[PDB]
Amino acid sequence: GEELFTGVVPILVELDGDVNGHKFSVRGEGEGDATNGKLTLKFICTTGKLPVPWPTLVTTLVQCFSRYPDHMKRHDFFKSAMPEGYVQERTISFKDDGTYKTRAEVKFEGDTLVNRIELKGIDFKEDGNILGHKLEYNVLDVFRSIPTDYKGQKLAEQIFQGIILVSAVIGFIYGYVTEQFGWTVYIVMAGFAVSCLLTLPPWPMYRRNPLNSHNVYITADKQKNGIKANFKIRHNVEDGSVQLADHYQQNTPIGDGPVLLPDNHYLSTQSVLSKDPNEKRDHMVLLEFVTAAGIT
Repeated sequence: GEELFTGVVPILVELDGDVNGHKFSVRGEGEGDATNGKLTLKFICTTGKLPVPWPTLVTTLVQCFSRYPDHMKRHDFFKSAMPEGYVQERTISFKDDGTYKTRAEVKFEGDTLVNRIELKGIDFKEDGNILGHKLEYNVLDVFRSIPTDYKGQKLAEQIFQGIILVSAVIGFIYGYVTEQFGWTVYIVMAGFAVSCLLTLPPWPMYRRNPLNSHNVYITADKQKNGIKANFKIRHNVEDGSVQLADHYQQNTPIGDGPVLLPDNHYLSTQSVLSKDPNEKRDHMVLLEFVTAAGIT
């Protein structure tokens, strides 16, 4: 399956959607390059105007084009299910608003990677951000704090010094206000033991990467022979607020053959949304970069 993504691969995306009773269809064409993790597509609403903001559709509209580094190749489930493909299902909850429920089949049809989606939207608010078209034209990953030795480990033994000396000074006054200074020596050694227990172990440092969001968290699902994943998308509202959408994902291979069930890892993605100046139909031009990471 991975050998199918060795060069540039053409892409077709077809979506049929119904949100709060508003029927609409989307068709997209472009190309993907899994070697560099790059995507270019132009999407068209084949039913006139789109009843939802284009950014709400971006995560639905082919993670077999993520760039997996060479040391994670045996964890690339998406390419390993090809050509017969996989079924991707999602629940996307927009906070204080409705929910998308999606089912998609991603497969090869000839030489073309095809993504066919059915989308249902329920319980949205006519005045809300989605149906009110108050979202701004961008899609942003929510950055995830991930285990990362580090400078600013000065804090570790600054804290060590803190306890080991406040033990001294607060213990010193204790030892003097009672009659025994054997107390003040036990207290400082006790402060040493507590300091050693607290700041000697290698606690994982939880930092957000400045450049790589690590938003999509993929884990294996051995009972359905597939994967599961979750992430959050940030949408900027015209009033200056943000709108969050919680994604839950399950993928199951269509074929009978072996697939690569991965260990836990992350996907980082970057979406560029633009327009075509010569296009009079409702449309979205999309440029995407996706990279895998997360495990010497």
